[PDB]
Amino acid sequence: AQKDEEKMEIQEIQLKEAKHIAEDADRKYEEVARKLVIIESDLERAEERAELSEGKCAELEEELKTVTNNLKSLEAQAEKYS
Amino acid sequence: AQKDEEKMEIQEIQLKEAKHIAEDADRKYEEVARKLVIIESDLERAEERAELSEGKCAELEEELKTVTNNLKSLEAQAEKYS
Amino acid sequence: DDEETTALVCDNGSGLVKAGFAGDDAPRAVFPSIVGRPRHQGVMVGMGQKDSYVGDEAQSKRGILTLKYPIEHGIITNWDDMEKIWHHTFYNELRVAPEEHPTLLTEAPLNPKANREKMTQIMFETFNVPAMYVAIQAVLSLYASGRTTGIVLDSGDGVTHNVPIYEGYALPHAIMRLDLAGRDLTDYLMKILTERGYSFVTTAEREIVRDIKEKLCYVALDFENEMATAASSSSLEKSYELPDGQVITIGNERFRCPETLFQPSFIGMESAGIHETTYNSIMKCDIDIRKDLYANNVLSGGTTMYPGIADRMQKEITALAPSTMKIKIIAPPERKYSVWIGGSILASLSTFQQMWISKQEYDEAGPSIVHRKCF
Amino acid sequence: DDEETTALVCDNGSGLVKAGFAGDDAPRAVFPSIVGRPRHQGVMVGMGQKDSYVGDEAQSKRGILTLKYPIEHGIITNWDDMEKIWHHTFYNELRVAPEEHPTLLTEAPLNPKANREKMTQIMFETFNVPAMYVAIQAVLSLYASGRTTGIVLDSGDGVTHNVPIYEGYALPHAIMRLDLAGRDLTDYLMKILTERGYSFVTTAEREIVRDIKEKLCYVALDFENEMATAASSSSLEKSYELPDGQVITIGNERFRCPETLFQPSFIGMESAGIHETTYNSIMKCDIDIRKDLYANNVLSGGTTMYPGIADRMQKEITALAPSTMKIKIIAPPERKYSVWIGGSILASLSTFQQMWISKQEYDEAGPSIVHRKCF
Amino acid sequence: DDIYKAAVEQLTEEQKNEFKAAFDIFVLGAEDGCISTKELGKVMRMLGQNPTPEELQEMIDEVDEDGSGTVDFDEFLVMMVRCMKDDSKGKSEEELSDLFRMFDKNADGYIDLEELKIMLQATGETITEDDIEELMKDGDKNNDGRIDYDEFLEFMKGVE
Amino acid sequence: ISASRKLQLKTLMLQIAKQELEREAEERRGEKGRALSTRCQPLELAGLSFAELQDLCRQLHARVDKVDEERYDVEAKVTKNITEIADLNQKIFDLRGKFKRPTLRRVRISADAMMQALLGARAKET
Amino acid sequence: GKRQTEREKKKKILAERRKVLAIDHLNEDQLREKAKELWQSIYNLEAEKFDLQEKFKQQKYEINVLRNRINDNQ
Ligand SMILES: Nc1ncnc2c1ncn2[C@@H]1O[C@H](COP(=O)(O)OP(=O)(O)O)[C@@H](O)[C@H]1O
Ligand SMILES: Nc1ncnc2c1ncn2[C@@H]1O[C@H](COP(=O)(O)OP(=O)(O)O)[C@@H](O)[C@H]1O
Ligand SMILES: [Ca+2]
Ligand SMILES: [Ca+2]
Ligand SMILES: [Ca+2]
Ligand SMILES: [Mg+2]
Ligand SMILES: [Mg+2]
Repeated sequence: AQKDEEKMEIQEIQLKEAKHIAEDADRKYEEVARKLVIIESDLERAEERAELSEGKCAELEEELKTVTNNLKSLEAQAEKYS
Repeated sequence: AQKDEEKMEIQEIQLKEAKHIAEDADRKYEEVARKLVIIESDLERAEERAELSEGKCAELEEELKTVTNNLKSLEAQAEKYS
Repeated sequence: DDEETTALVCDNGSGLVKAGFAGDDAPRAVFPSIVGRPRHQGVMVGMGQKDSYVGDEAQSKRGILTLKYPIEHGIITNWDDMEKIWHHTFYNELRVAPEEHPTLLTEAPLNPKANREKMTQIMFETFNVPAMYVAIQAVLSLYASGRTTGIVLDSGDGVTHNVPIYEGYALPHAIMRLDLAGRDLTDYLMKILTERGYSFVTTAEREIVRDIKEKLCYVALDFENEMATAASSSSLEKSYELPDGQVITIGNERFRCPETLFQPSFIGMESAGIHETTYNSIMKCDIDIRKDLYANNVLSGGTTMYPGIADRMQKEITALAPSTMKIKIIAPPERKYSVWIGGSILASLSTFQQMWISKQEYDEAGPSIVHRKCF
Repeated sequence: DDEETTALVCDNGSGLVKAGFAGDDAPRAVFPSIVGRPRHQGVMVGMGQKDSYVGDEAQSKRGILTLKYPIEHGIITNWDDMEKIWHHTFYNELRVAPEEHPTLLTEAPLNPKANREKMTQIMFETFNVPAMYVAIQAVLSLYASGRTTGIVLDSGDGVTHNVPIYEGYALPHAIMRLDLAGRDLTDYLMKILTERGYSFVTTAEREIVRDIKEKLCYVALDFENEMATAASSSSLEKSYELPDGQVITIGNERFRCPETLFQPSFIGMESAGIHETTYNSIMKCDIDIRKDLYANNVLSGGTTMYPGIADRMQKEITALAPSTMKIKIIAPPERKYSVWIGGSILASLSTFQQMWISKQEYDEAGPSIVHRKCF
Repeated sequence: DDIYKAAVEQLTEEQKNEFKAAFDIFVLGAEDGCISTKELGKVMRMLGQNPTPEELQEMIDEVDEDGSGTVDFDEFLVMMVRCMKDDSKGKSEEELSDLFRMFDKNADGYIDLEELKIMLQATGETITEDDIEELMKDGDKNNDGRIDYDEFLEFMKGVE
Repeated sequence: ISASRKLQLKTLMLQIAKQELEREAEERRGEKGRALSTRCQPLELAGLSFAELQDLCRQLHARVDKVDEERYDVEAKVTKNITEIADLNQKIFDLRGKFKRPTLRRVRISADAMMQALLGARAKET
Repeated sequence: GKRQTEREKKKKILAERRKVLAIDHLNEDQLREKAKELWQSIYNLEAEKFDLQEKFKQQKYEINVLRNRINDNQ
């Protein structure tokens, strides 16, 4: 009976410690999950902005190249006209 | 002694159950923490990409304006020669 | 707008259907003319999967479709699909019921009669329009330039035709229609890309090759010099990113694809290039209007948008033509929609308002009315 | 609930049978699929000793049984035992007679026909269900993610298969089925544990090795660095208490057991790992849907629950794939029951309500009805 | 359960004291009258069941108005009765769609403030402008004065 | 406050909408009956000879054919509108499907049965 | 032959809603009853026309709703 009482006491101590550790871990899980959701939303917005910018830049480059080639041809024709 | 030993057995079962709960919570916590750090790095990368794309867009716009001015000059020259 | 009644200027084309109300500057809705049935099995239930995606919707789901154009060379080979395309154009891209709007289709020169008669029969029976009129695709392109003379080379995607016109009097004996166009250039580009390792076979990948052709290819001013330069330096190799990565590098395939226009022997065609069929079309005209046609050569159609074609063609014709005549090539920046702009201008005219084929006239003479006075 | 009739979403699997009524979040009863006859003699009289303990009852008396799984690799090798498992599942774990409930079994891709036909014949003759339908285990896992595209890697315990799907149209020519799964990892772990002195041989001790694998093993982000670290320090050695004491210490066996997934040469298999069969399955698809499949890679099945696999797989695919595409790996926390959740969603749909194989249809065409339109 | 909550709420608030006594009969040792993760887990393990903490947090957050993560006494009753789900399928989709189509008196595809005001004045039930403002906040999510059909479905989620 | 009064107000609004819809539908049905009665020219079946009856029957059969043609045109228009609205619903499904699927609620395991088992009859909720 | 089917179906409506009608060989009572049948057919056709008008209004409203939903979802 004495040994059983000792075991009961140590079990109670261990149970209390484990429960407190578990509750702390659950609270940390909740907070980190919220943080992850926020940062993921921010990353998605940044990605969509970058994609739009890249598309517009590519289109503008194409337009610039076209008009530049046109100007070069026109200048060559002007020299021939001279 | 017998009654206290039964109580000790119940306490031990509950203790090990709480231990399992704590271990699972710790696993979730560390996993989500690693996810958070990875997503933070990804966000930094995306922002850098967006900045580069914006710079490219600006320079292309300026070059297009220059080429348009050159085109106007060239068309005037061409009609004069005609 | 309000009361009154506006005309629908549709333009079937072959490759891009361009439509819009009469009196504007640009077509309201431009979308590829492809109808693609799905080809795989499909396991998700209730996904709302249709049996045929037409127009621009089938250019986004093209990964699991088998796109097939309903117009081969000007002529229409699959009437059900063409009817589907027209129905889509009227109801979803313009959202105007055809019961309250005249229509102005366009047709290539020298096309089979049955095609035109079936077109008018469909427009009058199925869609039940008030009145429709069919016009030759080159006269409109001459309208858009604001000229009244000139010889117009309308190199579309289906067929390239070259109609000379003087003082408003078309010369029917000098129309030179050639069946080389953008589609054959796409096929030839897809065939010469295999010389580097890139194999495109599926009917969906023909669209990717078309995009490559549009964005990279250009017409060389002098062919042999470019062939020599591309074989020594590497200043021409431009790269392009496929829809999944794996960038490709196009070497001297850049100016060899559109060179087929000036040397149709590349794809095995016998006839002469677009640089010599124009000169032949001019020489069939009378001796006193050749100077005006030389000075007012007009380019139109999509395929004439290659960077550097308005100089190669002028150089070639100047080589062929007598040294005294002045050769001028009109290449407006709005080349692609030139036919439709001309169609809008023609439909907006007051003098033209009594040339429509009214429905009661069709009821009295049948579909063969189109060949009659109302041309 | 009340009137009306609910469907039974059973999911045979191989290793854990998961079942429950349609329309819930989690399976009602999950229990190992093992049937173990006793092997010793038995001297107590009247103890009420049965001749075969199935399900979760044989995981408690496993000390004197010889457990044997009735499903080897997706296919079913012992039909009497499988019938016993189904009977237990219906009558004791759910307590609903099958005479009044439709059933929705699940089957791996590319399985023998005879297995599926025998399954439907059993369900219609022995249990006498009103109507049953067989679905591919990957489409359901795609349902559960709420997507409609994506390539799903469903690494179960019997067989790992990789079905790509786009816009609801499955691609039958790009399914890559590989027979490495959780069971082979258990056997390999049991084989490498012998390098420290621990010998597990009995079919009952395979369960203990499975528990060790579940609780301790993890997938290394980089294999060589982990092999070097575990050979110098001792920060990895985690201990575990057997069902009788005598704790054991697992060293670098922790990340060597699940590494077999990415290097199947460890267990002598020729094929490439799960990191390269996904890329091969993608590359067989068309060139225009590869970006979407890259961005929507889905993980499912039990064996994909190793801590740290969603990063190793992403690193590997990013190494293989072109640098421009974005690689994203969807790893929902409810991975294990993903197939069953998808099955519940599919059975709860109204559009799906007419796809069941009704009993009168089976009576008219025999068991070969399953290969017909009712797939 | 929620309908059972409405039926029970028609009685006295000393029934809340009786509920506290029953909760003690369950898990005697309670000290605050609020149900956190630990107490719910303990009572469910005593019963022989275990819902996940994430599900409990979602259930709590859906009713959380003050954003503190807790519940008041009436909110304690609300959270206690929210532990079961009996509002299934949300009445009917087709009938509600027909009702909303009839609501749009000008047939513009949206529900404006004037239409809702007219309908509320025609209802005859004792109402206040504060409840009208709260309903407008709940219904028109993007504050454009108009309800989308999808916004109509969201505003009618879990409504019998 | 809580959502009990909000739900009561919402149910009251739904009841008022249903009653108004029922009354409007009944009024429209009555007006439709009146209009249909007014449209058709009444029969005059007294004092008409045999030849007059035959002539009037032939004229009314011609009128019936014309009305059949009109109703066929109306039906064809209705069929075209049905096809168009079905295609619009298809496009709605395409643009609004994907991840916009509602889900049921079966994740919560039985709770009242445990309450009755561990409480006898002390739980009267369910 | 969808157009041919349409024309033949219109002819079949002409010859079916109005069968081969021989009102010259019927007695006075039969003629009166057939005239009342034709009048009731007119009534039924008008009723179905009004029903189709109601359906057309409902279809227009639902099409507008779908258009608004499409525009907002983008
Ligand atoms: N910017 C461009 N550069 C080169 N080729 C082009 C360009 N745009 C269109 N094309 C070619 O022209 C075709 C479209 O021609 P289009 O004028 O639309 O034909 P249609 O006369 O039938 O309308 C496309 O198939 C494409 O191959
Ligand atoms: N938490 C876990 N960690 C690692 N492996 C696991 C875990 N849970 C299950 N497994 C492995 O997955 C298998 C169960 O897979 P499961 O998805 O049930 O297969 P099936 O597809 O036949 O249902 C088990 O045999 C086990 O080896
Ligand atoms: Ca609160
Ligand atoms: Ca309104
Ligand atoms: Ca709104
Ligand atoms: Mg054209
Ligand atoms: Mg499985």
